[PDB]
Amino acid sequence: STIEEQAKTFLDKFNHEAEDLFYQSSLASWNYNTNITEENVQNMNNAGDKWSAFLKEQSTLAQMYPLQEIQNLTVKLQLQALQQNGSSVLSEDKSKRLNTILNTMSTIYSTGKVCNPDNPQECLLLEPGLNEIMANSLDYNERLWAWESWRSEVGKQLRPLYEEYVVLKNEMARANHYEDYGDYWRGDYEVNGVDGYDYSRGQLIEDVEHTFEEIKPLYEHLHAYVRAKLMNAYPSYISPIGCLPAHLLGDMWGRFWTNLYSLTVPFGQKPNIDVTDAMVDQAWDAQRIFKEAEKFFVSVGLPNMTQGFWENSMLTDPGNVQKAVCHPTAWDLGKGDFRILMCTKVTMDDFLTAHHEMGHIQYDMAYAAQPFLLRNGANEGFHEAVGEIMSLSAATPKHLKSIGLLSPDFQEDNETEINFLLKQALTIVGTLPFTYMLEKWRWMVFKGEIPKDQWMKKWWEMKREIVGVVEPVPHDETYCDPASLFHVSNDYSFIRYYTRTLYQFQFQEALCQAAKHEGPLHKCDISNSTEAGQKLFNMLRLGKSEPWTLALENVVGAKNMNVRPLLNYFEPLFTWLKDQNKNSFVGWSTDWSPYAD
Amino acid sequence: TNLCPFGEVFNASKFASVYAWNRKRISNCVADYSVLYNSTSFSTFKCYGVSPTKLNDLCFTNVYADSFVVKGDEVRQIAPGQTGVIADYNYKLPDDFTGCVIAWNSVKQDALTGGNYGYLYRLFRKSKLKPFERDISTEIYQAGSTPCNGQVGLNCYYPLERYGFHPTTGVNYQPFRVVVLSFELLNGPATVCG
Ligand SMILES: *[C@@H]1O[C@H](CO)[C@@H](O)[C@H](O)[C@H]1NC(C)=O
Ligand SMILES: *[C@@H]1O[C@H](CO)[C@@H](O)[C@H](O)[C@H]1NC(C)=O
Ligand SMILES: *[C@@H]1O[C@H](CO)[C@@H](O)[C@H](O)[C@H]1NC(C)=O
Ligand SMILES: *[C@@H]1O[C@H](CO)[C@@H](O)[C@H](O)[C@H]1NC(C)=O
Ligand SMILES: *[C@@H]1O[C@H](CO)[C@@H](O)[C@H](O)[C@H]1NC(C)=O
Ligand SMILES: [Zn+2]
Repeated sequence: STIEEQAKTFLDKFNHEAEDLFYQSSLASWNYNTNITEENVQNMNNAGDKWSAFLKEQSTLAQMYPLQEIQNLTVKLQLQALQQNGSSVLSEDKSKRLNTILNTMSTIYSTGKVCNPDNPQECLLLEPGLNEIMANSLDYNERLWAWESWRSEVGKQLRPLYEEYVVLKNEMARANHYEDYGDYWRGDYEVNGVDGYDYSRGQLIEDVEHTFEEIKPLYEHLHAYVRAKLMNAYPSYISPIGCLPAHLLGDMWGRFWTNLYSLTVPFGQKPNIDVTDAMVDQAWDAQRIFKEAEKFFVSVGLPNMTQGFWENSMLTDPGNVQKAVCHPTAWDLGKGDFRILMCTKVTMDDFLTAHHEMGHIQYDMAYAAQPFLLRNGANEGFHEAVGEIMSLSAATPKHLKSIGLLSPDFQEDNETEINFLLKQALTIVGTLPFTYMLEKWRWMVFKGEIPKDQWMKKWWEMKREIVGVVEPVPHDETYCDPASLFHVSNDYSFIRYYTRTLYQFQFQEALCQAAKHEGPLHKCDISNSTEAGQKLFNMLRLGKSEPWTLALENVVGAKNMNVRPLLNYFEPLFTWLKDQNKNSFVGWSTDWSPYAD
Repeated sequence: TNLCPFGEVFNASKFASVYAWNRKRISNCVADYSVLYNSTSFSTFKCYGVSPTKLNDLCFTNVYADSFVVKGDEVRQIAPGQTGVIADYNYKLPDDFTGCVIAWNSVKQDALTGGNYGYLYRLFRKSKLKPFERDISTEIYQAGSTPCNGQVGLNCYYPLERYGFHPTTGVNYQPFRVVVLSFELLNGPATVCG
């Protein structure tokens, strides 16, 4: 007779209908992904339209229940997740305009046609072209040309589209009682109505800035080392005490520094660890790789994979006669149907990636008992952390000697440890300042603290101040260099990567302390540690039914984000960099530029 | 001295829905429960008060055999003192249960590629069911307070949803054909035993 009873019954009806509808949708999407035809795309699109129409109608029916008159926390969470319709709050003409803007930006990014001025008929696309150019090449002029050309070809066109996009998104967010679109994104980490576990939306910015201020020294030492090694690799194009040029960072933007491993290797004569040949010798295939992953996951006490997984998953490239996308994914089709779609070669990298995807699948299987609307991570940055901790635990030499891929007489030394830690810092520590600066700029542009006639100026000076990266060519206010990234031009939140990088090391430290690991944290293996597996499952089984702060406390014992585990992980490389850079200036001056001589 | 029609009960082609479970009165025959015990094709065979292998040399007045289909994780509701959408709104057993439950996986028969949406079950009810009572009504459930005149609208929805059975769904969502026996004692003579 009350309102909460009606809300509960409506949520029951919605769950029981949406589960079957989403199962059909994901099933059609799977049939498309493993079998690329035209009728399969038709069925996938039709199921997607059905699911979206059902979701919109259910949000319309759910907006009739006020949250202020609901006491149950789980019912309130489900009603709040179902009531957020999105763009339907704005007008119809503005909605269609915003949709066309997004589609145009995505199309211009995906089909960017940049070509050298020497011959217009032949030229390189983004993926098989500019990426390999910025990742493998070494000529300074070539990388500069690639960078500047892609920028002037993409951002110069995306600038007015991005301006109108910003205005329309701010309008939509202010219509949804938010302050701006950045606040709408920060609403993911928001927690309300839980005494002792609350979390505001500006507290996210506060903790992010604090954690980055605590990270600053390690990143500064890594940046000094990389600048020295690049000055060795580029004799007259890098200042010894200045910033690094933006096109020498290993890719189109400088997101990851993984492509500087060969240029910045500590001991180039020591062979980095690789178990591909031991796999080739012992007749290792996809099935054996995934069986070893399942065994690793069941050793910590987590349940093994289901039969439907081994019967329905696409673990090998299905020959040539039928084409399929070869991006590794963890599929939660619903109704207890978990699958993995991955074209796995006989490689150690594919081995670690299979471990990562099976960690995703384990996390999916954990919270399968939660209601439909609560079957997801605690926040946006939990799944990839759960995957990365498994990748780290399975990549250690102890595990590789355990499964018999490494000789028992292997003499691990400080040189290989330092090499591995430096590569890990290039792929991990190198992306944290980039991510933080990009999300800070995007939040400040969504807020209004950056007028549209100051966009690129503030962007570049923030990059120089935070990331320590300087552009090689001055850019006027016609560029939209942020939109040159996939996430900025396709409407994706970027802070999940920062939060995930911190959460994965928090998880690793807690799981290793629960495993009674003695020694450095980078040599930790959670294998055969059922106590750690239980400590992790206690959070994995929650889903998003509890505040993410409580879920984090359930593992690391602390309610808040922290960088102490990451620093404790990278202490050995930190002391090594401190011992190495004592004869070199650490830091950067935000004034020196390669275009002002 | 006849064999009880267990063939047209277990080996039957299609089982009824859980909200309309088939109720068959078996009597005046000879049933050896040892072959049902040793079939070893069922995943659940549990009852208390009398052992199944020890019950063979016993009989009562009349026996009832309930049969239906549910999901995989819904066979645990078929037990005395349980709570769930099946134990309350679809099929209730008394605490003084005298028979037991026979359930087995039936994906080969009740699951078709594309979805077998022919199995129904009641989701809502104004009050929980009493033990051994059937409800096959089709009236609309009133969640709110205003009458909706037998039409679905706000706070009004058909209280009969369908099981979506697919051959690929996990065991917790696979169709499980459930058979439930009942042994009642009256003042009449015993007619059905080995
Ligand atoms: C892929 O789809 C085509 C038609 O769209 C069908 O003929 C073919 O059998 C399918 N292949 C597989 C492996 O299912
Ligand atoms: C919320 O409702 C669920 C049933 O849907 C119940 O199990 C739970 O205890 C309730 N919690 C609160 C705080 O009311
Ligand atoms: C997974 O664990 C169950 C539990 O005993 C076992 O029956 C099954 O054989 C295991 N799967 C594999 C592939 O070993
Ligand atoms: C885990 O325990 C199993 C069983 O004793 C053993 O075979 C394996 O080598 C162990 N692995 C590790 C990493 O401890
Ligand atoms: C019905 O079919 C099943 C499966 O073939 C079989 O095991 C069972 O014995 C059959 N029923 C009878 C009464 O024989
Ligand atoms: Zn992943």
